[PDB]
Amino acid sequence: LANFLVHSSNNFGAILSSTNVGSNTY
Amino acid sequence: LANFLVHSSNNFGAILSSTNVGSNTY
Amino acid sequence: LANFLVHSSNNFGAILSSTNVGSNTY
Amino acid sequence: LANFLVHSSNNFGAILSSTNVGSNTY
Amino acid sequence: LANFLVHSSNNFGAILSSTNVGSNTY
Amino acid sequence: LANFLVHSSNNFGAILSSTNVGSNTY
Amino acid sequence: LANFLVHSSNNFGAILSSTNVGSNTY
Amino acid sequence: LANFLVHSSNNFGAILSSTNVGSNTY
Amino acid sequence: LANFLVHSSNNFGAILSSTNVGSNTY
Amino acid sequence: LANFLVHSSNNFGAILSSTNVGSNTY
Amino acid sequence: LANFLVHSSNNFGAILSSTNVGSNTY
Amino acid sequence: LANFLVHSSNNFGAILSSTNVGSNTY
Repeated sequence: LANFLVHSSNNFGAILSSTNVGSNTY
Repeated sequence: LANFLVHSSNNFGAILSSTNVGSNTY
Repeated sequence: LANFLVHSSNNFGAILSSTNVGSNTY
Repeated sequence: LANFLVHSSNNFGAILSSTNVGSNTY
Repeated sequence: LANFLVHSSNNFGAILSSTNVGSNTY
Repeated sequence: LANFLVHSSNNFGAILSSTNVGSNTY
Repeated sequence: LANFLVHSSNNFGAILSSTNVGSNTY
Repeated sequence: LANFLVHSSNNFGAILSSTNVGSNTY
Repeated sequence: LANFLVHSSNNFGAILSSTNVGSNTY
Repeated sequence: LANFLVHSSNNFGAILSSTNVGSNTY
Repeated sequence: LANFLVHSSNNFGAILSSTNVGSNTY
Repeated sequence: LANFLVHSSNNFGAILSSTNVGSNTY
């Protein structure tokens, strides 16, 4: 169980919240 | 169980919150 | 159980909060 | 149980808070 | 049980707070 | 039980606070 | 005379190219 | 005369190229 | 005359190339 | 005449290349 | 005439290449 | 004429290559 809370303002950069069970490339 | 709370403002850099069960490349 | 709290402002550098159960490359 | 609190401002360098149960490369 | 508190400003260098249960390479 | 408090400013060098239960390479 | 050439791909962080003749805040 | 060429890929951190004739705060 | 060439990949930290003729704060 | 070439990969720390003709604070 | 070439990988610490004609504080 | 070549890997400490024509404080 994963819980993500993201409160943001004036955001230019990328914000990434994720769960990668297996293989992933960014 | 993973809990992530991210409070941010005036953000330029990338903020990454994640869980990698297996293999991952950034 | 892992708990992450990140309060930030005026951030240029990358901020990474994560749990790597197995193999991971950054 | 791991608890991470990161309060930062004017940050250029990378800030990494993480738990590596097994093998990890940075 | 590990508790990490990092208060920083004007940071250029990398700040790493982590727990390595097993093998890890930086 | 390990407690880490790091108060820093104008930091260029890497600051590392960590607990290595087993094998670790830096 | 200022010349800026920015070739980028897969960009998450903010890329800023600018000329500040006088006072500026980021 | 200032010339800036920035070729980048897979960029997370902020990349700043700029000329500050007078006073500037980052 | 200042010439800047920056070739980068997999960049998390801030990369700053700049010319400060007068007073500047980072 | 100043020439800067910066080739980098897997960079967390801040990399600064600059020319300060007069007064500067970091 | 100053020439700077910086080839780096896996960098956490700040790398600074600069020319200070007059007064400078780091 | 000053030439600087810095090849580094796995660097935590600050590496500074610079030319100070006049007064400088670190």
